[PDB]
Formats: sequence, C-alpha cells, structure tokens
Amino acid sequence: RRALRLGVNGLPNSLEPVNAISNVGPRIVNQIFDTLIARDFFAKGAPGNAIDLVPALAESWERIDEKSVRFKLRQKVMFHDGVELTADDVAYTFSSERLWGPEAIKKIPLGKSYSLDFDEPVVEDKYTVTLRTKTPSYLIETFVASWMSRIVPKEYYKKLGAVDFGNKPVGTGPYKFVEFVAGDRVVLEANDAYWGPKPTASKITYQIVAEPATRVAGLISGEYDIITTLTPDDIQLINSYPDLETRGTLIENFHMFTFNMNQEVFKDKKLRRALALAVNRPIMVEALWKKQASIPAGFNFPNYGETFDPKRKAMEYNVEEAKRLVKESGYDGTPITYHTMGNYYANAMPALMMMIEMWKQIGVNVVMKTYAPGFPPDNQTWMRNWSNGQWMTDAYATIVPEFGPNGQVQKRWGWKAPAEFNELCQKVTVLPNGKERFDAYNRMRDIFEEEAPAVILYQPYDVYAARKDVHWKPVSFEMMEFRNNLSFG
Ligand SMILES: O=P(O)(O[C@@H]1[C@@H](O)[C@@H](O)CO[C@H]1O)O[C@@H]1[C@@H](CO)O[C@@](CO)(O[C@H]2O[C@H](CO)[C@H](O)[C@@H](O)[C@H]2O)[C@H]1O
Repeated sequence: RRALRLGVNGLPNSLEPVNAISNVGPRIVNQIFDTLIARDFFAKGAPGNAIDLVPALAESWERIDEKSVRFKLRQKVMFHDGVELTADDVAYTFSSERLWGPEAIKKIPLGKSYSLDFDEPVVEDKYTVTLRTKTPSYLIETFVASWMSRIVPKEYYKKLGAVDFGNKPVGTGPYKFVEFVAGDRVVLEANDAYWGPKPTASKITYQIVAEPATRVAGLISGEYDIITTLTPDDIQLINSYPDLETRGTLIENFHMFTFNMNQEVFKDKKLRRALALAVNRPIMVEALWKKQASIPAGFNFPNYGETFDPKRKAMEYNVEEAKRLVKESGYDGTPITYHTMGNYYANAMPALMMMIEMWKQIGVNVVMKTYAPGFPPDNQTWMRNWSNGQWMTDAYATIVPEFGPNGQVQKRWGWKAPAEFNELCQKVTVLPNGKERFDAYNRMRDIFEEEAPAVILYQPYDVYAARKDVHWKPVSFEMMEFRNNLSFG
C-alpha cells in the first residue's frame, strides 16, 4: 500500500481527542479514534456535506427519556494495544473524572465548558451504556457524533494520564499511532485489525509546512500527496498542472477576531463595536477569497437546522457610526496589538493587512504581532484571530460553549456579558425546539452583535490541493475523512 504524505498548516499540541479540538487536530484524531455515532457526509450522493447520522462504535441507539440515550455497542472491537472496547471505556469517555467533572479541568481544560449538563453514565452490561444528563437535553445524539465524543480506552488512559496519553494515543480507529515530533510531524500506520472500512494507506504522515508557498512548491515537487489550508488565489496555478488539482468546500466553521476584555481599552463595548462596524466583509471575500467565502447573518449557520434563521438581516457595516463610537470611547490613539500565528488560518495575514487600513480610516491604529506555532501570555495580547467550528446540528455550539457564562470568552477573556445573555444561554440548553428557543437564540445573536466580544468575519472555503492519483474528497468540516474516501491510481 502507498504511504500518504500530507503537508499541513499546523499540528495539535496534544493527540488527546478533546484537547486536539482545533483546525489541525481533527484531521489526525479522526484516524486514531471512533465515535458511537458517525456523521456520513457522503450520504445519498451528497458532495461531503450530508448531516445523516449512521452507526459506528454503537450498533444501535435509542432515546429513553428527555435526559438519556441508550447505546448498544458493536462487539469484538479492539483498541490498537489489543484491549477490547467495552461499556466501561464509553462510560470513562463521558465520566465526571475524565471529562465534565471538577477534577477534569487538569486533564481536559475545556471539557466542562464544551460539555452538556452530564450525569455519570450508566453501564448495563459489557456492550450496553446509557449516556445521561442531570437536566433535560435533546442535544445528546449530536454531541455523541461530535469531536467531543471520540472513545478513549479507560485502563490505558488512566495508567498514562491525559498529558502522557496525548503524546502516545491508543484508539479503535483505522490508523494506529506511530510517532509525534512536536513542530515537525505525526506518523500513523494502517490498523489492519479495524472493524469498519479498512485502511487504504499503509501510513499517513502529517508534516508541518507553516508557509503556504513552501506547501504548494512541495506538492509541485512532489513532496506531498495532499496539502491543506490554501487560499482560492492558489487554484489557478495548482490546476494548471495535469497531475494536480484543488479540492475545496465551504466548511461549517467561521473565521473571527476576538478581544482580551481584561485589557482596559476593551472593557467597554464602544471600541469593540466600532472595530466590528468598520469591517467591510464583502470586499474581503472579493479580494482574498475570490467570492468563495460566505458572510453569515450573525452567529447563525444553516447546520443549526431548526435553530437557523434564514430571514435574519446581515451584520451591520457603518463606517460613520464606527468613527462616532471611537470618539465616544476612551481610545487615545495608542497602537493596539493584533496577534496572528502566521497563516495558520487561510488568509489570516492578508485579512489583517486590509483591516488595519479599514480601522486607520476610523481613527484606530492596529499593529501586527506574529507568534510561532505552539501562543503568548494573555496579558500580552489585545486583539487576536480565532475560529469556531459549528460542531452540532443545533445553535447551541458555539455561542453557548465558547460565549456562555461557563465558557472561556467570559471566564478567561473577561467578557462582562449582560445578565440577559447568560439567562437565555440557560434556557436554550434545557428547552426543546419552538418559538421560545428560536427567539431566545435570535436575541442572543442581537446581544452578541451589540456587545462585540468577537467579530465574525466569514465562513472560510477550505482549499486543499492533491495529486489526481490520490482519490480523496473534502467534507464540510475542519477534518479529513479517509473511511471509504481514499484510493490510489
Ligand atoms: O484551531 P482553532 O480555530 O480551534 C477552534 C477551537 O478553539 C474551538 O473554538 C472550536 O473550533 C475550532 O476551530 O483555534 C486554535 C485554538 C485551539 O486550541 O487555540 C489556538 C491559539 O493559538 O491554537 C493553539 O492550539 C492548537 C491545537 O493544539 C494549535 O495546534 C496550536 O498551534 C496552538 O497555537 C488557536 O489557533
């Protein structure tokens, strides 16, 4: 079998499933682990954007009450170390001790915030586990299909510990772990004891090539089979090669810039909203994205389904109001730092370059500050770029896990969110779908735009480039799927 060589924008600091949640982690962890329920992006001939939930580690599942889902596990499934997967492994993945409990903050810092109001799971037998919540939650199934729900082995994980497990992971996935050289590569080999769609590559190498130019030149050479995180400006050149092509898709993610509200200059919404109101997103989509990116109407995405508002007005663009807000704010004229990790996010640097000029024309002076892969101290950062993968078929993620009263934007970044925002966050968690929940999400979307804790830029069009003899198609998520989606020749 052929060894797959990948040229990537970055690598996660840990291969622990939850700690790996990023634009760079899922493409690796999806090969090491499996979930109970899997999303089949290619269901009913869809171009890698289907929302259909299929059985994976769980052969079948059933909803008992408004707060619990039972899982009937697939039998004789093995972890890479040779240990058999049981209800105890699933119970440990969703346990207080490891994920959502107070003691889990040392293992997985974002576990509690990204999790549902979980209760300790119920093991019924070797292949039967009930996942439950303390309060009603109709979000169990979507969470179970997410990047939060990759099954870890209890015994091996407990022996090693979260930090050590992240450097030497063991899962049930189609690709076992081989080696991890920080700031260099991640090597995975074919797991031929795999239960499902069998591995087609003998090995997979995730090689970091931080500079997109070096990455393209690498594919042309040809050092790599598939390269990630390109810009639609790379389409013309790559496609002009007979053996090469680009493969792109709009991903269920949004690029953004956020503030450190612990800093005196960003304590008031005045300057934050002024920066948001000066952002001309349509020219950014023309200049940098060549029409390929999508501008959402606020914290609203179609993957929310019943909680998506298609009648929602576009985010306000008002240069004159922005000027007024800068003047009303306490902003003196002191340069404000904007932190970026080169081009970890596609078009990160050209986007900031454009925005610095937009902000200059409103009275704000913004300065670029770059940081090497792996982040500066919180107190040393003012403005910074970020992204949020909308990991649920509901509006809960990411407005609640990231911007909620138990989330990192308020607790770590110091956003003094209005009481009304936090109250609605509690309702949407517990309530079923209806007018109350729909309007609750809409008022939160209105509060988010008024407060400006973060400024949504656009939905990036993910651009990959591969060798034509490598048959792989992208999915509408910040991950790569190779299950029934990888062949050579
Ligand atoms: O990749 P991100 O956009 O990940 C998002 C998540 O933060 C979450 O909001 C849900 O959607 C995802 O898209 O952002 C990175 C974030 C993730 O940990 O932290 C940053 C900050 O610099 O990157 C660090 O973590 C990475 C993972 O270990 C990364 O490999 C590393 O280079 C770090 O800098 C951010 O880019």
